[PDB]
Amino acid sequence: MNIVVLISGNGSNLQAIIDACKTNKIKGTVRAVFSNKADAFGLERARQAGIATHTLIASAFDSREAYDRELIHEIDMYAPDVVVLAGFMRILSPAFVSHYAGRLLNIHPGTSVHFVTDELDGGPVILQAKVPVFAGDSEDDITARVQTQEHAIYPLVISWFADGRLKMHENAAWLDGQRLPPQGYAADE
Amino acid sequence: MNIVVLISGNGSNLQAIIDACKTNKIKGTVRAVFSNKADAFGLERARQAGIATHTLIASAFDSREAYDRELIHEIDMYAPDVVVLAGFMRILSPAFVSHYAGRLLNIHPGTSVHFVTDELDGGPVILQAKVPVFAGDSEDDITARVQTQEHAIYPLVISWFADGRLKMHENAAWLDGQRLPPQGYAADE
Repeated sequence: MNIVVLISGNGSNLQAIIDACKTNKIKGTVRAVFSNKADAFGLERARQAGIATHTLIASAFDSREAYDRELIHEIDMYAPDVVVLAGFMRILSPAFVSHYAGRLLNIHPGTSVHFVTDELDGGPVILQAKVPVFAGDSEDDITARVQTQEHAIYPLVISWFADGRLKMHENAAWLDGQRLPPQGYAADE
Repeated sequence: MNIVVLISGNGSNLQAIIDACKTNKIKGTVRAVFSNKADAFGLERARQAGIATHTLIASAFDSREAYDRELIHEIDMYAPDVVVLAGFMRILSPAFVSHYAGRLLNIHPGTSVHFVTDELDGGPVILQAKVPVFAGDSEDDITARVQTQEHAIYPLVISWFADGRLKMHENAAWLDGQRLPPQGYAADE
């Protein structure tokens, strides 16, 4: 329950998380969407789904500290159990990253989903998904195929988080009771 | 000059103001657009035109005291010279109105725009326009003749304000020094 999702531009990964709560695939509601850009079509998707958005573009702010003091304020209003970055595109800061520790998540390409931390590595990866270099590469495909894996795996890890079976304990990810190791994935032991 | 418009729906009014300031008839700028409602199309108008949306849903707040304290907080970062309500369906507090004093404008469907001075939507009217109903109009045919006056009258009145020509000294709307009559109008006679 209590998912808040940060985003910039178009929102394909967010679509995937609104339909997965909608259909009860993740036990939680996405209680608000934020973007550091107006234009962000992912906003149009949040309002079609009828969820509260908040574009906070900087330049409206005097400093970066000012802006993140504020983004943390409008985010914590919604009492978030998870804060999921899903295309957000802003250089995160020691205070943001520290504020949401163990409830902050991100997705990066090739495609994988990790806990965001201060560790030099970016923080523990939770779930990875490799896509073939296999020949029917109707070039657009390159990314478009990673995208499909993104829409598949981010809802699945957010869902484990909600059901209380993904914890981050001591800069290590922990699925269903035991430690994930550097690349992690499924049925536990 | 720094405008923020508060909305709850289609936003065609938001749009006349965005257009009027774009084509310079208002000497000002729409810094942000706020909303009590998650799905209000006028939010889409604000995104196509580049303006930062912000939407606070009453049910995310526990006390109405809290909603208003938050909505004022978030309007103030934009530092508004005039905050214009355009379709905002919310019952306002004294504290919200007290706070935006003679900077808060409101419009109504017969058309009369006015200074909101009191938590039961009272204040000095600045300008009135009456529309003709003819033999055979439909309720739509009327409502749109009305909509078109709001789009012609609300901007013009924000022009006079964002030009110093309009001010409000003790529940009295004054344009150029002269206290306006209770029906508004703008010149004399």
